[PDB]
Amino acid sequence: QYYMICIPKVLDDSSDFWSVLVEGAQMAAKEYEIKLEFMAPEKEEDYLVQNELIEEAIKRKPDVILLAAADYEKTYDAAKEIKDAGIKLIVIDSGMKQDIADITVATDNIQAGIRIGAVTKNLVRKSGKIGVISFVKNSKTAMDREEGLKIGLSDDSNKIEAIYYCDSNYDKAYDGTVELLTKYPDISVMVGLNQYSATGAARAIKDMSLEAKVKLVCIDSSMEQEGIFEAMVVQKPFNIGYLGVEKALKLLKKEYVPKQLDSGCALITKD
Repeated sequence: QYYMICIPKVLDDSSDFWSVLVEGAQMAAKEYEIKLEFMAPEKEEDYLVQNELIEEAIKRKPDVILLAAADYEKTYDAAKEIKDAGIKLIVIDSGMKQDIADITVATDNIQAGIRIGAVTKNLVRKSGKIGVISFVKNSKTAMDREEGLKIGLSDDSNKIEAIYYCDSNYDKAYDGTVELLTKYPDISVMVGLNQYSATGAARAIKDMSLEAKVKLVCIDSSMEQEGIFEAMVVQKPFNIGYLGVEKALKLLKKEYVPKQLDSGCALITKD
């Protein structure tokens, strides 16, 4: 039996992204008779702890490590040792700047923020400014989302008043939302770039009694996730996990696999 170790950014499971990704990879391991362990820090942003867990992963002598890189530049400090241990690397969800993945399975994050940027441009057509709640500034999925966002806003990208980084923590999302809507009464659209961010913004907007003054759009977990959002981009975490496993299989079989697979996402809109 093949031995694979999955290293998400967290195993939260109030998280509907991380929860379903795990289900998809455990369904693939089931379907293919794979031995699969999970190892993850307690927080998304704890790359130092994620690096320790990769080192630990490597000493377990798995055939494959699947890795959602906590940090676009610093994860490599530990993941650079994976190849040379004779282990296959699949990157799932969130890449590195360094080109070491054997395969990457992710959403197109740039196009996700672009489609939510374009919804937001239409909302502030006449007026309004924009507040953003991001998550972990240095993860590649945050970067691609915020870049996308600004691209889809075109000329209107100067309407972003501020960007707050909650580091994937629901109470920081809430606080930073309160701080922004206090400081910029001209914000008529809030953007949350992941579920933590969006959820904390929607509560804060609720507690502030702003729900018919400030609209909320987000990039979100999955087709599971709810209203007084008025648009959301939904990913396919089940497929990210499923495919990461399945196609790790091709590599070990010495068989052709693309170096990048696009997991796909959809925009839903309240009308």
